Amino acid sequence: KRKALLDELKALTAELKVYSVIQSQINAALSAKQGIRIDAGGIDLVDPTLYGYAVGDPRWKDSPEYALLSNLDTFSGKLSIKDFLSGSPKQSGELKGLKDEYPFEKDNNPVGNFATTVSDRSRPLNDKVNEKTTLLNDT
Amino acid sequence: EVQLLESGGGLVQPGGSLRLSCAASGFSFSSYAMSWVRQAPGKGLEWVSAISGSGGITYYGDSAKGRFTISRDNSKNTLYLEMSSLRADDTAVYYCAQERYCDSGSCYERDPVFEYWGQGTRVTVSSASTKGPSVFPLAPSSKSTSGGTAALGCLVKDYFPEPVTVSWNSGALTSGVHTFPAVLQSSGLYSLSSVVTVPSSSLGTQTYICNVNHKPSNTKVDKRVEP
Amino acid sequence: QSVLTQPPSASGAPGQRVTISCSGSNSNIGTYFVYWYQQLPGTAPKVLIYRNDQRPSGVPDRISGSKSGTSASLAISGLRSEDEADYYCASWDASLRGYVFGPGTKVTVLGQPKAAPSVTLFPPSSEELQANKATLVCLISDFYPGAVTVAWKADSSPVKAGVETTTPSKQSNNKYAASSYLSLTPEQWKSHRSYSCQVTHEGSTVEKTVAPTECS
Repeated sequence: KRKALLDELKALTAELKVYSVIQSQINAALSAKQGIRIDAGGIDLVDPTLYGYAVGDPRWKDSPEYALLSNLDTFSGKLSIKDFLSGSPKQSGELKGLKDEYPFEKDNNPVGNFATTVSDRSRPLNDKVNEKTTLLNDT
Repeated sequence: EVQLLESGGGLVQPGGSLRLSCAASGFSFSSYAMSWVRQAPGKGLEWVSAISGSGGITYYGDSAKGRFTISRDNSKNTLYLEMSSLRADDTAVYYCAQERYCDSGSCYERDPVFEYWGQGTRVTVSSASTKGPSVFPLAPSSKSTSGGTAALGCLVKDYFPEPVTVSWNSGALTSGVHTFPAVLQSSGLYSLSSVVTVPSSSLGTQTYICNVNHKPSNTKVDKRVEP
Repeated sequence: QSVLTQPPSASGAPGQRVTISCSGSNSNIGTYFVYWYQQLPGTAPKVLIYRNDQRPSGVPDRISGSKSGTSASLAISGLRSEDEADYYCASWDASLRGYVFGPGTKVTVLGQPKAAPSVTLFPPSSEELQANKATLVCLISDFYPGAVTVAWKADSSPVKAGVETTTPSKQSNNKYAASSYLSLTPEQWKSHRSYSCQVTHEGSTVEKTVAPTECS
């Protein structure tokens, strides 16, 4: 019939889950007065720690999360946050101007501005979620 | 010297579009986020867009239906806004600013307040038809006559564009005449006045007369004074 | 919650000290350390202060920033011509509270004495009324500070029909002068047989009137 909009929402949900896990590191790092890494000096996103450990049966390999990550133009068998943010294809559009390591250097203190920048691409996802969920709630 | 510098500004036309832009110098601006702000005559400041253009929908405010938005390139150390489908009201002045001062979080939403500003430029909807003035003089009341001073003048209202020249007495009076750089008003139009000063004993005694030229039409305009 | 206000309204001779201050609340003020704005005539707005009290890479620490609980504040010493300005204690937003950027505050370096205004009033003649073009007027001259402010009344009723309120002029003595014009039908003269006006200036406020019968 017309299910494709739900599948777009499964994608938006997985997209937001990945951002939410990243923000869950960010808020802890800030609260611990630590910096954060987006590059090959940081973590890789194509890892079962996004939910748990090992292959918890094929459900994780089958997930819209794993599918999207393994689909990316920037995916290589591996993918950093920098490669994910500057990655494609995805519903949010791409983010430019990325660095490498964001230091908790006191004054001008920039780690919150990276969090805010990820929040900036999260706003369109809330907007798209709001409209698409509204249209779905008119289904 | 450390500063920003703008480009793009001046004049625009209805239903079309144009760009404004800002560039940094003396500092390695490099990656710092940027926000846009407007000014108008006789007021301080207001929001035009936050951070990036994300606080910058193609519909203004949180909603008002006007097509304005942005682009960003701190690698070029320079960033941009576009203006389209104009009202008259989009005629104004504009500025941009960078983040800097922030520590320990402290604000716990966005940032501790932003920190440095550009120089900015005028924008004007340049379609208006030329229109000559209405002009009105003064003839002093006897309340002025303690200290014997004929300070008298005239008003020039609701005309477009500038500029103007003023003189008196068949144009034969020229010294001591004051000058008033014109200002735009909520009719959509320019306004100014003038004042000049002589002994009260000469009032109504001589050829006393307001003598004006509106230079965009070159029209001469005049009004007399009587005892 | 609506908690800031912009009241201090100061002026002082060159080189003097001045204290400048604004209200607020502990949801807000505890989250910041000082930054405010300055604006010369004919310019775009500019930087003042940072790092609790430090002035720019271009001006000395003539200023101290400060705060206390439900209030925010500043003071200055050795004041100069570049401090001739409107000042804004703002926070770069409008948000929900009544003040979040706010009106600013006129402040003046008194390089002249605080001379009080001259006032004189202009009802035209009936010989000017016979053209229908005639207009009722007030003139003010020879003052500082520049913030003179005026409000006409049709007898007792504050006006907006027929109103014009010109820019002031700097006089050839370089004091200010200012004037207002009220263009009206003869029926608006013959019905409101006088007009009255508020005329406000520093320590100098008055209310004054015109009638066509004074100048007929």
